[PDB]
Amino acid sequence: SSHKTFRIKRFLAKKQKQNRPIPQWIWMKTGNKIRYNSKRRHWRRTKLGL
Amino acid sequence: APSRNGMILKPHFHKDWQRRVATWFNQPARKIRRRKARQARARRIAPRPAAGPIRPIVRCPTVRYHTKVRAGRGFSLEELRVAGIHKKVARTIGISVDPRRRNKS
Amino acid sequence: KIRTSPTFRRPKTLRLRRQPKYPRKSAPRRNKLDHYAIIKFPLTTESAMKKIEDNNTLVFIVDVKANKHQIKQAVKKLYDIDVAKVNTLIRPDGEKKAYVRLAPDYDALDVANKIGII
Amino acid sequence: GAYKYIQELWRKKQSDVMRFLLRVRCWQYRQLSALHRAPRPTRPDKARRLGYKAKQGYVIYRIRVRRGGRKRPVPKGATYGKPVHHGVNQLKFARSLQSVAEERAGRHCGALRVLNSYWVGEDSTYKFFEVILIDPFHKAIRRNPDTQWITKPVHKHREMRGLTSAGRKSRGLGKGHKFHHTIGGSRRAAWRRRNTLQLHRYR
Amino acid sequence: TKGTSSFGKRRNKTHTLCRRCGSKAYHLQKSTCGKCGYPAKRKRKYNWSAKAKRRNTTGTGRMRHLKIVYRRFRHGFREGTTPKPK
Amino acid sequence: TLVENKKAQLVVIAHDVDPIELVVFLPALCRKMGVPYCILKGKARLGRLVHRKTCTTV
Amino acid sequence: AKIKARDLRGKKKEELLKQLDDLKVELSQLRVAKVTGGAASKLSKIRVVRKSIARVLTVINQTQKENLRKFYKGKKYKPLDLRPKKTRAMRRRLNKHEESLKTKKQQRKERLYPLRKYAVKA
RNA sequence: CGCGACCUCAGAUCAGACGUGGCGACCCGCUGAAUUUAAGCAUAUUAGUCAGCGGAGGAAAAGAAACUAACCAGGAUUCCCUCAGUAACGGCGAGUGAACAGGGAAGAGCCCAGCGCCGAAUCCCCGCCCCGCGGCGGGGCGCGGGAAAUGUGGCGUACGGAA
Ligand SMILES: [Mg+2]
Ligand SMILES: [Mg+2]
Ligand SMILES: [Mg+2]
Ligand SMILES: [Mg+2]
Ligand SMILES: [Mg+2]
Ligand SMILES: [Mg+2]
Ligand SMILES: [Mg+2]
Ligand SMILES: [Mg+2]
Ligand SMILES: [Mg+2]
Ligand SMILES: [Mg+2]
Ligand SMILES: [Mg+2]
Ligand SMILES: [Mg+2]
Ligand SMILES: [Mg+2]
Ligand SMILES: [Mg+2]
Ligand SMILES: [Mg+2]
Ligand SMILES: [Mg+2]
Ligand SMILES: [Mg+2]
Ligand SMILES: [Mg+2]
Ligand SMILES: [Mg+2]
Ligand SMILES: [Mg+2]
Ligand SMILES: [Mg+2]
Ligand SMILES: [Mg+2]
Ligand SMILES: [Mg+2]
Ligand SMILES: [Mg+2]
Ligand SMILES: [Mg+2]
Ligand SMILES: [Zn+2]
Repeated sequence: SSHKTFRIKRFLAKKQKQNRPIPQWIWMKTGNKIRYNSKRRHWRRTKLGL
Repeated sequence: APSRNGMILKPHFHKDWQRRVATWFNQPARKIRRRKARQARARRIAPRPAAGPIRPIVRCPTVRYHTKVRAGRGFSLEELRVAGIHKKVARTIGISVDPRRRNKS
Repeated sequence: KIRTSPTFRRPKTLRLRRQPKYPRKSAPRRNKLDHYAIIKFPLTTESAMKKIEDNNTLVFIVDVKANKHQIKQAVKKLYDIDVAKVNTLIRPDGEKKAYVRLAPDYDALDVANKIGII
Repeated sequence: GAYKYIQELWRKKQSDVMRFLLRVRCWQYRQLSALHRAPRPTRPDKARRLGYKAKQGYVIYRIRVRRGGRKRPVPKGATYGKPVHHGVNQLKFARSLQSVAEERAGRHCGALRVLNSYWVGEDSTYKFFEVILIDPFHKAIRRNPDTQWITKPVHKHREMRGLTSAGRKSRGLGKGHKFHHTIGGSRRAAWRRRNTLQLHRYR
Repeated sequence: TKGTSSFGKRRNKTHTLCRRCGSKAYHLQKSTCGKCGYPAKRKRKYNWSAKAKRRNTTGTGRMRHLKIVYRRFRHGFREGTTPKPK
Repeated sequence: TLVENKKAQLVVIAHDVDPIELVVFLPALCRKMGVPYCILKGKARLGRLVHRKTCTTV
Repeated sequence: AKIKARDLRGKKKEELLKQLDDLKVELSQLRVAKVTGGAASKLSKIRVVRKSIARVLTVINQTQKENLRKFYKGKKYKPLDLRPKKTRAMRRRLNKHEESLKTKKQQRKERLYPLRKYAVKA
């Protein structure tokens, strides 16, 4: 909704910040096993709770 | 269900006995610890007898054992005052004392 | 003295004022929200450039604990300019954008030139 | 000494003098609230023989306990179970009313430590006790070598764990053939020692 | 209208995030937390849920003060002194 | 103890000791031992003689 | 050049403050350059400037607090900051003198009946 | 009427302290079932057990006989072996169930109230001076302030004690 609280807006801001693909320069580290970000979140599919 | 000639038994295993099962796997460790503490105390009390104070002659109470002597708790106050030693000096010089013991003979 | 009201009220007694034999805290805390820590960086997007060229405003991103008075004083201190009015909003990212309009006799192009954004 | 005379007075509770005193004191304590501080012990001899001293850091709290037994808090007397457990009325509480009094006195006075308590009166619906508490951080107590044992953390909330005299009374502990189900630390300790399968390495 | 049709009328929530434990279990009309009981002074914890007990205990968080406490205990809680200057 | 040892030539007793049982026995004891005893209005004024807030008897 | 901490103890609070302000101004300029798009050299110097800020501030704080400890050293009441912060239990425990002082009766007992040193022939 | 004591009771953002909550393997105090067994079931059993509540420590609790015994007597507490699946309990059914003595691990005893005698001989706090200072203590000085005779300190506690 357009009517938000400061706390809920801040929480949504953090989740939006962390919804991001990985940078490719980490893929070239020595002991790196990560291939993609497996904690992605599409708005339509996963509804984030709340 | 009993079967043929046997001896009917009463096992006391109807409580939650598996919750309380005290194993003895630390028995050798306990023996080592006891012996080490014994040596530590003996070396701490440098010249004194390693087995603590002296203790008196005691007859065992009941008819089943009243033909045997053993070591008791401490010497009695009548014995101290007949020997000439003081109540509060006996413990300092290393003699076990108890004020509970009577002397019937 | 005689009583004229049938109620009994607690009499007002002398309330002495605190004098601490030692301060609770060793020293007063340092103001961590100062002029440098209140302003982070100015926006350099096409919207920001259009605003600075047209409305004579300056676009800054400040922290969430700043209010318009502190923002105005901090801009005055850091850049030695006069401030007319301040608009503020909190972006969906979490940073708090600031629209700072200047007095008509200052030039936003010159202020941007001196600050380093262009 | 006057203390012995006071002792025999309080032993002769049945005389007319003591009847007058108990009547008046019970009425007064009933008018008062259920938890308040007494400026002085009402029975100085009894408090002194229980361990009280006229120093700084000793306080006396006079508190009131509602009299009677304990009924089972079950909704509409419906104990869903076997008939042996159906009773809710004639039940009794394991601890004594004096112990309950000390418990709530210490619970309110969290920073103080409870020593003992004595009996000061009773009516049909209430009993009254005076609990002797000690402030452990008063220096007059800290610097006394014969009463700084109460400052040790191991004595924190004695009345909660049943270490005071009233708490010990309901634990069934003591020497002799009557208290065989307590040999060891406590009743639970005796039960645990008896109900354990000792399995030696070689059996 | 027992199922699918009635699922469409659900548009206002009964729980929000609570200040203490940060879980969406703060009942709004009750004003009480379903997980920790926030208004109560004591933490809500029960012995019939070992999984719930271990999900959020001392071992699960940051240990901000208590790890430093362990480190200082290893040396005996020294204060006021500094290592011998070079 | 002075009364029961017969070393007191008279006894002064307060009348408002807030447990009266601290001194309720005293008149009978004093009579039996023979020493004279009196009741004086005010434990406060009685304790003014000593340098204390209050005294039951002197 | 390379701002260190040894050459800052002997300084004075006012030039410490002015150096801190200059460093903060430099950091602000570096952040502006970062947001506008600048050189990797400046981007790397950002962290150096931040660490210089940190060490200037810690030198200031350490000097202030040691001076304040010297001020309150002789007093009986001092701030909770300047009191020793051991564990809570160790703050509540009996202090060294009063957990060692003893009653006259049992000290007389000890002085009248000291525990002797003795041996017994085999 | 006013003033001055004491007693009971109030308000302080008064000076200085203390408690709260967490973990909870072990410990202490309450509360306390039903599955199950009895080839059914109600006493009993499960079981003073799980669940629930409160309180601590590095251990806790207990502890120096209002004891055991009936002997030529032993002598605080706690733990191990045995006593012993015994005496006893039990729709005497199913089932349940100790302790004494003996051998060991350890080993340590003490303190008040009360009765008495000592010019309250006792304790806390504020100020100065000297030293010590990251466990706030020692000493000197105050016609400094309080607590206490409605009883502090010393001697003294059942093994007797005091003069
Ligand atoms: Mg959807
Ligand atoms: Mg067969
Ligand atoms: Mg029942
Ligand atoms: Mg019960
Ligand atoms: Mg004890
Ligand atoms: Mg009884
Ligand atoms: Mg609703
Ligand atoms: Mg809890
Ligand atoms: Mg004494
Ligand atoms: Mg204050
Ligand atoms: Mg707690
Ligand atoms: Mg059945
Ligand atoms: Mg069947
Ligand atoms: Mg059936
Ligand atoms: Mg039954
Ligand atoms: Mg049972
Ligand atoms: Mg349980
Ligand atoms: Mg601890
Ligand atoms: Mg203990
Ligand atoms: Mg005894
Ligand atoms: Mg056999
Ligand atoms: Mg049973
Ligand atoms: Mg035995
Ligand atoms: Mg041995
Ligand atoms: Mg005395
Ligand atoms: Zn919560």
